[PDB]
Amino acid sequence: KLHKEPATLIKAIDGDTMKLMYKGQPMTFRLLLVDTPYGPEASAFFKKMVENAKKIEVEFDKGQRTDKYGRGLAYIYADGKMVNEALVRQGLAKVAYVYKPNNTHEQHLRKSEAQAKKEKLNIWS
Ligand SMILES: Cc1cn([C@H]2C[C@H](OP(=O)(O)O)[C@@H](COP(=O)(O)O)O2)c(=O)[nH]c1=O
Ligand SMILES: [Ca+2]
Repeated sequence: KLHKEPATLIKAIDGDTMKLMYKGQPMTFRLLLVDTPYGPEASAFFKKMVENAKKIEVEFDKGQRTDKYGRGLAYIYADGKMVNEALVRQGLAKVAYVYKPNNTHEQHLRKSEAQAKKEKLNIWS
């Protein structure tokens, strides 16, 4: 089963990438299963969500934990709320980069995207 692990925000980079302190080492992390462009709006939403959180958690999927750029690949939670899902639910990201076997939350995210699109939010306006 997947599990959540603590981490610390060092810096928000853009809509879907961040620097975290993870087990005592600074690392770039990249959100699984999403692509953010509405570029500046996606960056702003991500930054506010992670900076305001009191607790950040990393949840790796069941395959590779890093990409070819050395970035951690994870579902990131801000006070227990998944940031990847929050961005898609606002129409500030699309479900993208789906690489098996790291696809555990794909259906969940796809349903959020469908809602954003049905509500004509942001990218879908
Ligand atoms: C989200 C994700 C991206 N990537 C790669 C695909 C893209 O490669 P290329 O750079 O070769 O196109 C790149 C896009 O990331 P960004 O959207 O941060 O630029 O990161 C993965 O390998 N695994 C992943 O889970
Ligand atoms: Ca991107």
